[PDB]
Amino acid sequence: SEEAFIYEAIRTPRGKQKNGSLHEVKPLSLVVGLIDELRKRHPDLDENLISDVILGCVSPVGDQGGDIARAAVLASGMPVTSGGVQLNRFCASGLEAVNTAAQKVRSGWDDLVLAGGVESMSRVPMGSDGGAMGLDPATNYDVMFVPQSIGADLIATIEGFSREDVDAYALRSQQKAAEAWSGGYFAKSVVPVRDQNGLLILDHDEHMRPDTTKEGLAKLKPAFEGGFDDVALQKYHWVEKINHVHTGGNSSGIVDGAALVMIGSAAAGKLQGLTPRARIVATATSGADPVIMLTGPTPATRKVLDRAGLTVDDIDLFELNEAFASVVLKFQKDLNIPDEKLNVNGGAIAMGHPLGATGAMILGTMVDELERRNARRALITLCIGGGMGVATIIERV
Amino acid sequence: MSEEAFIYEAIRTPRGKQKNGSLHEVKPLSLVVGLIDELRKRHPDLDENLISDVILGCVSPVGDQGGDIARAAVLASGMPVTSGGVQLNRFCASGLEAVNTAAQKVRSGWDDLVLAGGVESMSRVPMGSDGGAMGLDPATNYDVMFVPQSIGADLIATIEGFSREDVDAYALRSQQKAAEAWSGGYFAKSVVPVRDQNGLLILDHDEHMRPDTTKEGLAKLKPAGGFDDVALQKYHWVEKINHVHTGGNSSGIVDGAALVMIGSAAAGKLQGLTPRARIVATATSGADPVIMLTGPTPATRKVLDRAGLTVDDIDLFELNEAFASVVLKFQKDLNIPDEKLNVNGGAIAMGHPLGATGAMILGTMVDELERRNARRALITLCIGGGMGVATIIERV
Amino acid sequence: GSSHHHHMPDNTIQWDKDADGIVTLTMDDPSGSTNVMNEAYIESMGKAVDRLVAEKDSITGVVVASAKKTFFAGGDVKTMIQARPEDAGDVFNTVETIKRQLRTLETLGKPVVAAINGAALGGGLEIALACHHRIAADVKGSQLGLPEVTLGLLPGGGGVTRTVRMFGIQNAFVSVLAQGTRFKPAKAKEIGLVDELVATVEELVPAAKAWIKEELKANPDGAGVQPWDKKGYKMPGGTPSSPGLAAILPSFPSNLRKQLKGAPMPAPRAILAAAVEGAQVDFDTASRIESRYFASLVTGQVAKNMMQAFFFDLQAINAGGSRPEGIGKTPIKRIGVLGAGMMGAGIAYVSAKAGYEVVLKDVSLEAAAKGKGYSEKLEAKALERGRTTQERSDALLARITPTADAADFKGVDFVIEAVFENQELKHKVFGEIEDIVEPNAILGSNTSTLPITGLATGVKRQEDFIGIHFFSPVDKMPLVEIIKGEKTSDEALARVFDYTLAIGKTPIVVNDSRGFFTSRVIGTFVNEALAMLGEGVEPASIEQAGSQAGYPAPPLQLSDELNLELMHKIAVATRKGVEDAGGTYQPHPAEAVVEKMIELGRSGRLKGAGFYEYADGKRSGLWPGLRETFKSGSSQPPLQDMIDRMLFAEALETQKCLDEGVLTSTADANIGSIMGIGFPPWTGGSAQFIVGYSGPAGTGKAAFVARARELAAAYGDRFLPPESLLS
Ligand SMILES: O=S(=O)(O)c1ccc(Cl)cc1
Ligand SMILES: O=S(=O)(O)c1ccc(Cl)cc1
Ligand SMILES: O=S(=O)(O)c1ccc(Cl)cc1
Repeated sequence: SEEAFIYEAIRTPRGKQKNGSLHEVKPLSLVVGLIDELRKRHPDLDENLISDVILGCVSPVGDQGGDIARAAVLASGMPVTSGGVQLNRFCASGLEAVNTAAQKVRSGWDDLVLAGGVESMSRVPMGSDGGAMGLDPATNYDVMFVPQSIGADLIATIEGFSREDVDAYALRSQQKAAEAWSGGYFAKSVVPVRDQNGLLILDHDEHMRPDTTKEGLAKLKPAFEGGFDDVALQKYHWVEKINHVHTGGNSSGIVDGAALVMIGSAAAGKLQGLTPRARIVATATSGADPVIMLTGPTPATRKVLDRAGLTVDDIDLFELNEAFASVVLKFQKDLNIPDEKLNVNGGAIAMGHPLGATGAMILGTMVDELERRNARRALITLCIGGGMGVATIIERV
Repeated sequence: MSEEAFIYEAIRTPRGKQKNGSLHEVKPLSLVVGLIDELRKRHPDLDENLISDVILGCVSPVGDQGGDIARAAVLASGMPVTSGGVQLNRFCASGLEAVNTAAQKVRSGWDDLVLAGGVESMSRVPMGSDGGAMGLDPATNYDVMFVPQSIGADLIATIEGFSREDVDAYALRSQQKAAEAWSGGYFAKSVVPVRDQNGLLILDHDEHMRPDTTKEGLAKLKPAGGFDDVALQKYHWVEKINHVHTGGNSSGIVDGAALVMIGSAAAGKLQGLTPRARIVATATSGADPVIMLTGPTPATRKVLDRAGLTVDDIDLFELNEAFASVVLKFQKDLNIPDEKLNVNGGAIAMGHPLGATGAMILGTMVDELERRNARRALITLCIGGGMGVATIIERV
Repeated sequence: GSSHHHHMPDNTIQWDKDADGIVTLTMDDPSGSTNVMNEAYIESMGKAVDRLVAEKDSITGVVVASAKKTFFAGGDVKTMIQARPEDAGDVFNTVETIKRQLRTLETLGKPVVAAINGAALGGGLEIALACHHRIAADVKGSQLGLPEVTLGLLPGGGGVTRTVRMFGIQNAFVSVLAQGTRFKPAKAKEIGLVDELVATVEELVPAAKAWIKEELKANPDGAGVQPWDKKGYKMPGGTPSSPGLAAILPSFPSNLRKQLKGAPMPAPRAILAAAVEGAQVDFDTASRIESRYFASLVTGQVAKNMMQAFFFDLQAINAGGSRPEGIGKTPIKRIGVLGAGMMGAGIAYVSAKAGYEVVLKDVSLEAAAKGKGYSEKLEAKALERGRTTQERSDALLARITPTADAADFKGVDFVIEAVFENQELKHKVFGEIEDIVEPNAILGSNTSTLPITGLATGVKRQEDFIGIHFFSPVDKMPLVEIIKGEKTSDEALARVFDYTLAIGKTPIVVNDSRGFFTSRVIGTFVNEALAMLGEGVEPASIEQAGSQAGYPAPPLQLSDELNLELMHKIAVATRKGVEDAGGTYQPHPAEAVVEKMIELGRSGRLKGAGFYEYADGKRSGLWPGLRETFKSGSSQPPLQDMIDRMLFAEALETQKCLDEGVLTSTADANIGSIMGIGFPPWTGGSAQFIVGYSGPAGTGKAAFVARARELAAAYGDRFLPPESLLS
């Protein structure tokens, strides 16, 4: 019935892990800053019309526990009726929050919804919450648990992606992220983080290494080198040995960050004088084998295209999370994606992958790039741990 | 808003108590897997590939309940790897929010068939295990004026004027109506007994129940610094908070899980599923965070307003018995007839497994509507922080 | 009700209360030589525990002793092997009653000491672990451990729960539980399993009561209290919620899966789960969890497979099931080994290690010395790691005498030939020593295929000629295949049988047929893999199927060890063994693959190139040209089909050997296949695999046949079951 429109999509800069700028900042303070920025953009916004606040958080413990969304509603002084709910679908929590927000708008039982994610990995490292598939031997032994990093090396081993092949893509992401910053693409969407006195804490993505050379990427050591290698090959028996191609320079960065997206119906936006920037065309979820794990995007992207009656040639921009270099190359190989349509402003390898917020970050990144290019459609998708996948198609308005 | 969302199955485990409980030795993942294995047992020829998501509520997603307990449930139960799995946390209403989110996913037309429910093994992962921002940030705790849910319930009883006898009277009522519901076999086909890997029985009944409860015994209990002073700093017109709430008139700390199967008319007809109820409307609202528990009053009005119905049109009301004063306030504000409110007992007698309570009391009404052959029922829960969630179901 | 009794048997425990009030529970089961956890024991300990609680006011301490040579070891295996899935309730309540007795004895409020006089294995060690102090007599033969895992079970009498509470999850699993390691009393005290030692069994009870007296004096409040029953107890290595352990904890199921290579052994998986889930809760809840996993294993089929092979079948072999009746013992004074290859050198080592005098002959004194260097380098490894003394190693090597003169075989009464596999060569080697050795000397041959009856014609005393088949490495392989030629006397069998036990190995008696049983059956295993390689299956999937089936060595890797040129010789020998016998041969599909590799100069590791590649001697990766040679990848059958094909081929060929009279018992077939060619222990043997087959079809011999026919339809008629397996 209804249609879901994106009116605002902002995010914090991504501060790195070691000696990072956002380490002193609580993850709640990151989300509050984005709420305070949305107020600046629309001071006469009736926050009573905001019926829910949905935040993704993969490690929802410590500073990120106790429904961090609800704490963002109370600490920011938003109306107590504005809801507040945390969810965790691993690496897609940020996008699943946006998709769930849109599906609540289309159902006619929600008017205007905030969505996004937060993940201070320097304060709450991944795995802090525990988990059954890791810390329970009965189910770990049965589901053949293997970390995401080894499934990425297996993808490169099967698909024949050399160490040079993945490092060649890592340089591409580093270059295209520096160009996007220098070109001013992120200026209106990256809200710098400040303290309680207004002093600047961070204004740029720290994890970027823009002076990266292909010779320096080859100096790095395969960092992801238990019995997970043997556990993986027990499932993929036709593979003899796993070529560990991924290093810290061609894998996603471990950073802190947060993202927010305002989603509502055309009536809700017209009621508050908001200009829609994009429209959620369709969503979809689907995955693949949990051992290789990171092959979930391909069926989910195919499904979201069949649902909206579109094909690859109808999409102007593709945006897949750069969790690992081989994942994107495998994705580009399957759907035959043009090289200039894929992660055009860099990705997680350069700027970082704050688990809970990455889905909403790359989502807003495509909204800002469709408008800058005056293009029509964009597809966002991410690989997920445990073998899942989510995909979303947006249309510029 | 197009696709109608129907409830095809809605089961739950028995609620095992906290101290020397029968479910203390059972990992909360096994409680959910047991319910998944029951749904398969009831529909052996169901193409599980049609199931697109599994949404589970969990208020303490840490330890045995971390790492997307819903995803582990899909993988541990051997469900299709495409069936997804996501954990959400909206405090007490997480179980019902997981159902509403599932129903809203079906209404959006981008999902066909979804499992929705909750899990909470409070004897293994106690409340507060996940920490929280409003406890580890004294600046935030100081600003939001944090008050535990219990003191807010005492404050509600102080304002509305519910005596220690008034709340213990409802506690006796819930205990009685719960024991009658079990004796009548109302829960016979909806409470799936927990069993071990050898098929041996672990639990087949809500063991937190005290069916021989008496008025005198409740009056012998004792009620369970700073938080009182903090609450009165917001509610400055109150002199002293009357502490009426004890362990006998409050919700029970238990272990349990629930599962509800929600899908479209096409998904049910394609798999040969008989729809048992229909989701009519949902709504989210709330109230003051210090009183913390007056949230279900504006949530019930907004869901009735959205369905075009009034209080007179609802046959059964099901409000979570988090605290006795919360129910008595909810009854008084809307004049809910005493024979329409939690007619099969509630959390005071049977327990309150946080992440699963919403999906439990929802399935309780799906079964009671068919038994009485009634049409409409309303399910709502108060939430920590001052929120509220409500849902209306119609029998099919 | 909930009690110390279950649901007529004799008494097992003698009761004695002294003047000081120390009760001595002396276990002395009158229905056997060893204290065994049976229905009689449970009822006996139940009465004693009830009495300890009744007379608590006049009891100051408890001592648990035994009147046998052993403390306590084993259970009623005749009963547990008959437990069905419907019996899971009885199995659960039995171990729960057992642990309820120990838990009461443990929380008695007074110290309990275990006077371990002898072997305290499994259930026996589980009793001592319930005590607050363990004292062991440092005597020969004494061992301590929890070897339930080697029978497909787990320590369900508090063994898993207590060892975790004492050592932590990682140490208790890796060192004690996962492999059921048996410890000598010295190593037992060293790792913390025993608290102190004594030199003789007589000092135990006096020292046990002395410790009780001193404990009540020095530590009054802490008396009779275990570490985990005290406030502020800290589990070693931390709990699963402890951040230090929670970081490495996900690697425990994967490291375990790496060591088992994916084999379907459910016992170590259950032990690890019960260990972790037990450390997450209290002691009582942990033991109840331990019971549910124990009931899971006992009702399983694998536990029956291993209890059949590693208890009943192995004891029937050691009792003399295949040793002829009536024949008596004959000594062995001087062993003469012809040949100093890896077989001859290992044979000389395992014999001298048993205390036998060895004469190691070869055609040159240089070669016989190189053969003895095998024993020297083996003792060097054993001295660097410190498992023997400098003096016992000198006496061992001094018992080996290298030589090249056939006159040094004078005074030899036990001859073991290990020359090349050729009949006329063996005729000459035996012909020039048979008159030099004693007139009663055993003339044994170490041949793998050539029939013994033919080799025996080279000597005059053919009734003393016999096949003594070893396996390399001889110092580690535990089986000796004794082949009975049609002239070999029953006395010759018994002497080789007793010699096999004397050197610490397990024997099987086999009647003389070409290929014998081990070499013939392992050939069908190797040939199935080479057939799969020719069919176009990926080589990595083949080696995976072997390792995941439970085999110690993958089939293609073993095919390089066995040398592919030898496989060609065996195929030729089996062809003319029935072609020149009046019929035609059915060439196995592997024969073409063997010859293609031989044509390409890749005959195996000995050549330096085979299915794998070898650099610096060590194997290093599959040959890259292998995939292009055999069109690998064109055929992608299910992995369970590859696994079942290799297992079924050996199982069916084993059935042939029983039908042909090659083997005389299934116990020899099972243990022979397990210890001789490395058949997976979870199967319980290639003969037990038939009756214990469990797949999608079901469980039983009829399920095996139905699965064998399913393989026969899609892969070849060699999988068609024999008539003996039908109705
Ligand atoms: O009392 S019974 O259940 O017969 C029983 C006794 C001993 C063992 Cl090891 C197993 C069962
Ligand atoms: O039900 S029985 O088969 O007698 C049995 C009971 C307990 C054990 Cl430990 C083993 C067997
Ligand atoms: O302690 S063991 O020797 O592994 C053992 C335990 C139980 C039985 Cl039934 C037999 C033997």
